[PDB]
Amino acid sequence: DIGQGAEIIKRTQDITSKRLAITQNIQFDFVKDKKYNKDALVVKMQGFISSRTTYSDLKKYPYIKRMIWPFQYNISLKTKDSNVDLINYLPKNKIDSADVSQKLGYNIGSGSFNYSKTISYNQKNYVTEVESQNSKGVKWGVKANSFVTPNGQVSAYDQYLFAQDPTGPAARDYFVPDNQLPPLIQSGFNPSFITTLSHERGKGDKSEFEITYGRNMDATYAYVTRHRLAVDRKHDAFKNRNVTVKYEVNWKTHEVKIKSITPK
Amino acid sequence: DIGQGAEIIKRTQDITSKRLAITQNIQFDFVKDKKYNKDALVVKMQGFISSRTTYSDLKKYPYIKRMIWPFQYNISLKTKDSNVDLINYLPKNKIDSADVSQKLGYNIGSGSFNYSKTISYNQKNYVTEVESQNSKGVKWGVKANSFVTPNGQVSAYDQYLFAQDPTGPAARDYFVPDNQLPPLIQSGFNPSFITTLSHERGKGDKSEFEITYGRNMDATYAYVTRHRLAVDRKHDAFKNRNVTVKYEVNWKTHEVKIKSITPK
Amino acid sequence: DIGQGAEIIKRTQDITSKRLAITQNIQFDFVKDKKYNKDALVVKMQGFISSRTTYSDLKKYPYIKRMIWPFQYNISLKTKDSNVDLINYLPKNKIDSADVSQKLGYNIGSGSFNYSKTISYNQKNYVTEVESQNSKGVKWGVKANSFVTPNGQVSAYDQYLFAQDPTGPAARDYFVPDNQLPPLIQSGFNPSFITTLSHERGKGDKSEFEITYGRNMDATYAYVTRHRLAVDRKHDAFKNRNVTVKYEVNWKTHEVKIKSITPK
Amino acid sequence: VTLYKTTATADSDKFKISQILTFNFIKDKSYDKDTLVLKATGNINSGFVKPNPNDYDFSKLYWGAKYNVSISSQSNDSVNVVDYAPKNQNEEFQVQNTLGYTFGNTAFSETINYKQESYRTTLSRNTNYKNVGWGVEAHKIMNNGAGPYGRDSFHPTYGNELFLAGAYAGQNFIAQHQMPLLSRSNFNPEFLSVLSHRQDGAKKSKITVTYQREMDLYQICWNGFYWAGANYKNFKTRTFKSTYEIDWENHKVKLLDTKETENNK
Amino acid sequence: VTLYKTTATADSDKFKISQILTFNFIKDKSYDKDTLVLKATGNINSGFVKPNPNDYDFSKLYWGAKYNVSISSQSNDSVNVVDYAPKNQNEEFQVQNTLGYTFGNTAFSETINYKQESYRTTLSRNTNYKNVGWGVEAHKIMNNGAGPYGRDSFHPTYGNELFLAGAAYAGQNFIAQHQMPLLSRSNFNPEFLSVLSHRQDGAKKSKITVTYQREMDLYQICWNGFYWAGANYKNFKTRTFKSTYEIDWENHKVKLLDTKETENNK
Amino acid sequence: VTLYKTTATADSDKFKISQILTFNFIKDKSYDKDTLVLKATGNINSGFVKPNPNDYDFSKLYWGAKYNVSISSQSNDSVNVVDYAPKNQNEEFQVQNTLGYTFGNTAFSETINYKQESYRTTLSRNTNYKNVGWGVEAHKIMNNGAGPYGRDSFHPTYGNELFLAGSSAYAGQNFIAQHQMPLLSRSNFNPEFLSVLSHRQDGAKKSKITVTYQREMDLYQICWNGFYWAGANYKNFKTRTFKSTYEIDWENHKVKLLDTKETENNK
Amino acid sequence: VTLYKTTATADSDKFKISQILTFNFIKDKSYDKDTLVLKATGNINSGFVKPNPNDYDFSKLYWGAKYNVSISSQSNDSVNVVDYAPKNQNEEFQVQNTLGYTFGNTAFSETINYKQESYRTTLSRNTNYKNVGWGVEAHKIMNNGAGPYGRDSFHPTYGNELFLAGSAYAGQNFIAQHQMPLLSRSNFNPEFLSVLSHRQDGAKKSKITVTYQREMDLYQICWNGFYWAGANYKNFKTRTFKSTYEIDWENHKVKLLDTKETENNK
Repeated sequence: DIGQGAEIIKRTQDITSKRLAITQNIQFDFVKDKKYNKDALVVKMQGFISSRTTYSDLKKYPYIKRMIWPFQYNISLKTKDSNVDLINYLPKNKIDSADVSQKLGYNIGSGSFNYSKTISYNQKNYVTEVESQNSKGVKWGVKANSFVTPNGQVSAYDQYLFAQDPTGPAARDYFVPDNQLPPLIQSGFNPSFITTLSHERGKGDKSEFEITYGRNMDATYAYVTRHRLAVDRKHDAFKNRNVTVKYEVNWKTHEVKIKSITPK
Repeated sequence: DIGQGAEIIKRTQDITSKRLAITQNIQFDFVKDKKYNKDALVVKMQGFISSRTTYSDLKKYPYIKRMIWPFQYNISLKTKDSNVDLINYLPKNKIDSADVSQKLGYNIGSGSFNYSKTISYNQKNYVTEVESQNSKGVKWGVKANSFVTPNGQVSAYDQYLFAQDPTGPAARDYFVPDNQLPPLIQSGFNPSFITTLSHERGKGDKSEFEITYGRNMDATYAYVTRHRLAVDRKHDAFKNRNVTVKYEVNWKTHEVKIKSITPK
Repeated sequence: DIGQGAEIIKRTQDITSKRLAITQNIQFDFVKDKKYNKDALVVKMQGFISSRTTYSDLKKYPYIKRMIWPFQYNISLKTKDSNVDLINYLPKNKIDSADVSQKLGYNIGSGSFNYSKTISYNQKNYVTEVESQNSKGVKWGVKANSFVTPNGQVSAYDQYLFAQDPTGPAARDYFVPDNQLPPLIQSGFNPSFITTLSHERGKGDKSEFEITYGRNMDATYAYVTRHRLAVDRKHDAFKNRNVTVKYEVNWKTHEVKIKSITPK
Repeated sequence: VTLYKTTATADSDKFKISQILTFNFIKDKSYDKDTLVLKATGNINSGFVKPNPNDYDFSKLYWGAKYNVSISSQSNDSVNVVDYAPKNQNEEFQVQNTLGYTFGNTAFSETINYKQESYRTTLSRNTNYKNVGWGVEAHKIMNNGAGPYGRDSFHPTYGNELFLAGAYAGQNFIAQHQMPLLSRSNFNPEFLSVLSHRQDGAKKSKITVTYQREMDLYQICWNGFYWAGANYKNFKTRTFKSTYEIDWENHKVKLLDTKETENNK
Repeated sequence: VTLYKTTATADSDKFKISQILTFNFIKDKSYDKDTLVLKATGNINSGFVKPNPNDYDFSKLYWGAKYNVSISSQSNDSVNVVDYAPKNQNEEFQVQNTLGYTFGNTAFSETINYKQESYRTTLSRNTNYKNVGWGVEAHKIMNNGAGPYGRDSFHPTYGNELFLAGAAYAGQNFIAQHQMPLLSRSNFNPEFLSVLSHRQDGAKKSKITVTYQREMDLYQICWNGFYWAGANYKNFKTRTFKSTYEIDWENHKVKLLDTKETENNK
Repeated sequence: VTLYKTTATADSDKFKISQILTFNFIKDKSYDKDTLVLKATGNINSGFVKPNPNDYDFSKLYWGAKYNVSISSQSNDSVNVVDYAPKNQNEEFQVQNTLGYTFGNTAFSETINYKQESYRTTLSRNTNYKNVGWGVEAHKIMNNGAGPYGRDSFHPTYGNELFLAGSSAYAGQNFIAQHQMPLLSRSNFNPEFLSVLSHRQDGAKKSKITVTYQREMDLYQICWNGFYWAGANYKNFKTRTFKSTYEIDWENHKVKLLDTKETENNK
Repeated sequence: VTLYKTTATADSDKFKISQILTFNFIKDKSYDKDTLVLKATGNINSGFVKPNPNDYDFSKLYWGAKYNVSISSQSNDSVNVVDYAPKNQNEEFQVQNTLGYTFGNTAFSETINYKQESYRTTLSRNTNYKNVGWGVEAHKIMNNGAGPYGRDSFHPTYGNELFLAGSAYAGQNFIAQHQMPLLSRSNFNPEFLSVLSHRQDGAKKSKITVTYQREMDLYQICWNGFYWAGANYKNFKTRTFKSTYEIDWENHKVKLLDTKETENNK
């Protein structure tokens, strides 16, 4: 119910993977809760994962135009220290809810009967799902869901997505312009995730955290034949394009060091 | 993110240009913020700019009736002191926003198809636009935008605006009554503008501010011929009908004097 | 802006006119506002004015049925003390406001054009109007306005109001039942009015207030002839059925006495 | 300002009527009189009587159609009733006038929006400087989609269709659950009154609290062609009168008198 | 910061006009001038005149069509009017554009949503550094469902249909009195605010001029044999109540000095 | 916790671009580094160019189609960009599915509700641990009821109808009215961006920050083929960039303008 | 009032089930007993099993159709479960009855407005003074516009259309995985609260039993030559993780003592 709010010691660490265009902005709040049994730490995970959305000509078949785009963003925190527990994390999965309106009616002028039903719900471009978690870590996947277009909403799992009648000879000309692409595709993703962790006292001072950011890219292919447009879709074209960073934490000295990063 | 609110010394100055029917109500809040590097001043700009809306017969052609009315109100603050910076100002330009509701449907009694789209936005009589600004000053233009009438909204750039079938022989009779004129035309404008300014210390005590209020008048001409009404419109008929007032500021003694006013 | 709230001395007086069925519940708050020039008094006027709605047979013509009912409630406060000013009072008259929604449309299946306008406003059974006021007093009239019925709203100034096809031989049977009568007619009126008054110091200690409560009764007549219902209406049948009470106020001793009441 | 609290209760197990009285004595230095805030709650049964299902040609039921409460001080005491709640409402409603035109017609409409309650509370006319009283009366009662009806609804042929369903007479009433709660179950009053007492007055005063129910007789009969109904108001009346002794000096209250009165027409 | 309050009143029983003036003197150490907050309330009758029901061919009534209030300081004093309320509103309204297609048909529409008031308050053009004034003018007046109308409504045949009931006796062919706007037939209860500044090296006493005024319009109708027609004549009668108050900036007192009741008739 | 404020300004009167920088130096005892909150405001003209009304067969205008702002630290300093605003929005919209039956008929429909803005703000891809940047790009532009349009709208016959009005007139008079254009396309952009930077205490007493305001101007043109008017938009045909370098004194909590660079690209 | 906090965790990596237990020990002087607030969170995988796309005539999948959590004290201890959240909801909905007449025509209608959730949380019937338990059960599941469906939906010909899509391979004629409810295919993240009381003259240490469980349903479809039909078999597989924790009411500590991973398969 009440746990846990008192004196804090904050530390920050920031780092970028040039190779992958991914930036981790990590904040470490050491929690000295005088009502609590153990050591506590709040890890706030922010940063930027570029969309790395690209448009190109196939090397073997330059007449075919390819758009590569992030279908999923990957976020995870793990540890190996047996003295460390994951005791809280946000976001969590929740049960979807919806509004329903249902109507029956009759007319007599003659006899007539009518029925209608309306479901009302809220939509996100990208849905954040907890894909796994246990006392030693948690992994989220932020998945493309539904997108707004003229003539209605469209599913991220529709294959003709983003394809268009070419407005030119270039690859980009084969796909919808930026003003029809959402921020997480046109630009990238700004992660905000939190984890609260405990540490057993008198059994060691240091622990190591593996924080991972990344993308799963889908690929949409388009080319012209017979005055009809050919569009095809390869899902999970490039999975787990991720960067992993190892942070070392000293629960006694309140010290945080970046131990490693792959890839650079 | 915030700055800067603490101890204040206030001074006021009020002045009118009989010639032009424009009144400046200026309030000067000298700010002593003990957390700040420099001297600071908040200038609160209020007052009254009469509409000076007039109805007349042309001297050369008394059978033609003219309505002169304010299309724009002009507000500006400038300074020449190299030691003075403009570090804040309100209002600022903003991105317009709108609500969209879009619907698709089908019927089978037979086959039928329907689509509808609704854009929903907020309108002002007059729009306030930052027309220019730099570290030494800022100038706003408050422009006639859109007006409410029977049978819908009308644009300020429509030429038949305000013209009507004459209800009499006088000039006024050729134009809509006061109850169809908005407050900024029927009466005038009540400016509310703010600027926060800094001052470098140890490089001089006095600075001079040029505050300008005024109007750009449009002219709508109407006359009767052949039992048909002839209406014409001159945009920017009388531009920059403005009064400029010079205030001198002493940042050390907290003294404010009126240096000049044109026209009187 | 700020005036006027600080230390209070309260006194109460309650009284009823058996003759007229009217009760005044009056509270006197002497205000010792150390920021104010003069003596101040807040008179809070509450109580109960019975509707005295009655149903009867005419003495000279028992076949005619009469319903007498309160069309207006009368409230007023006056004084003669030259040292006393009325400096505030509630309620005041206000400008009515309404919401307007106006629509234009076209169709082409062919040419068709449509227009609609909707005015939206709030209604009360009884409207409270300031009928007169000056530095020595104020008089309100609470007037019957509009009533909810089956098939829509009806005006208090409609003559066929409250009349119905007789459900019996009695007078009451000729008029709508209690459940179609609003509280101010079925039961009566619960006045809530406030007045703030000042008093000049060193020019006398005592002042006298005349508070008046009452009714203006309208009369609705109904009778049956030739299987058609005859209904007629006499407006202001019995005006100013009022009770006046004189209260004496001592601004020095904070004493309030009941001087008189008419009728008992 | 100083506050003293207390309570007092009075039951009529016979009539199923109960008075819960909650008292706040206030001593205010800026006031020349003693103040008493009195909240009156408890229970007043509707006295609803199930109809006999065996009744054939004519059948009847009683239902709680009005509830009356009153609080009084005595003519000879220094205690006046200065304030109370609820007070009579000047009812408000919302209007929408729409005018529309088409050419290539001329339709208009008006809509009103208002609240509808089965039972309505108004002040008693006998209210005066030493007595305040309220009446909770059956107001707008719906059969199914049919209605609203009241105690005096009258259809020229079918009479009062208040509880008429459409067989046996006693089985041609609407379902009991379909009736208003306050017509078949219990009324739970919640009334507030403020009384003032002169400090040079009696150390003790007497207050009279009255709870009452008016039971209406609703009956229906078969004429050979239709079922018709009729409502008779206040055919039965049950009244519970309590007199309480107020000790303004020690801030106590004590039940002194009880009177259970049964009127039957 | 220190605050001093006081009040002053002025009546015109003849014109049924009353001025209630509420004063807050403010002494602020962070300020080099004395501040006075002045709230101006009271009463201004509409001056409504019931029509004679016996009038047959042509009949007339007067109604309160505009109310004017002003607060002034004198040219020779150190007192300027620095702030006030209400100020002119830059009015806003809401728009809905709808486009619809069916397959064949093609509908489109636009809707505007706005407030409508019977009387509108705007600033006086003579407003300046020593004077602020407001005009409350008859604005959007509805007959029944008919309207809105104003002082200058003009239908080519029926003229100004403002208070015309049905186009009987002329004086009985006006709309019901209760159907008229409250401010046209009853009383205007002003509520205006002004802030004035006073130089401390100025006079110990100043003079303030408060003016309440009513413009009464003459509304008449006549029978031509075929229809009833109407006309409105603006400010046919004017009733003006001017008061002068002496302000003691030193002792924070106010005293009524002058009264002027002026009757203009066309 | 202790807070120190200051300001710094930089003007490009030629480009009509101005940088207002507002600084909060924060010293937090529960923190091992120095914190700097940097709010970046000011002005960036659209650089809008009125068309010549006399142009007959083909006419052109320039409009401000994108605004770019960036804040940077240097590779060799201990100053990292730890936080900023605004961040990318994962956009939300509301759905209503309706199914209806009558007896015979069978109707169904779906409605979506969402916000529409003329200019959209997204992050710069070059954003990293020492640099944050935003792009405000022309997004959803309405002609009248027609649209929405953007920089890359293409109708197979009428081309880009972004600012095309209709009419049988001069080309330079067949654009829409200036007032009908988006504010940020014809007037001034007033940026409002926030950044948080952290500084190692064992680092340099002084650091350097690079703030860049930029405008991308698009060339919109129309031409008459004898049958219709057609239009085309050319992106970033002109680019105006204002780069400022500020010296930060983490010790005395001062800021000082050091460099200015006004750069003009024209295609 | 004095508060002491602590935590305890328990994992079943095999079943992909995790218990996070958050503890608030309360000592209240106005109370004769020790209070313990226990929040039970963590993870319970659905155990969803992708169907084989190669299956031709008949195919099957498993999905998480119910989640069960319970918290218990032992019969022989002085520890009772006095309060908890969530409790069962007495559900509410809104009604609109409309009656309309035109003159001839006579329309009437009724509309109901209510909330719809894919999974519903209700209390366990075995709840008693020493045990509280919740069941999160698949409730209202929509295919596309089709539905809502549940574990026991039955169409006379097409059977249970819960996850049936539509001439293809059987294992390819299921709806897309993403189209399924999150809790049917992903992870359940419980969030349950309970309050327990402990007699002070009781044991210094007590034992609490926390159980997380999943009921996996077998959904299958088959081709009869004319249509595709489906069927759902409840709790065909059950995975249950039982943990026993030792509570030290004296020192406000908690220690995991027992773990039991149990697999039931039909």
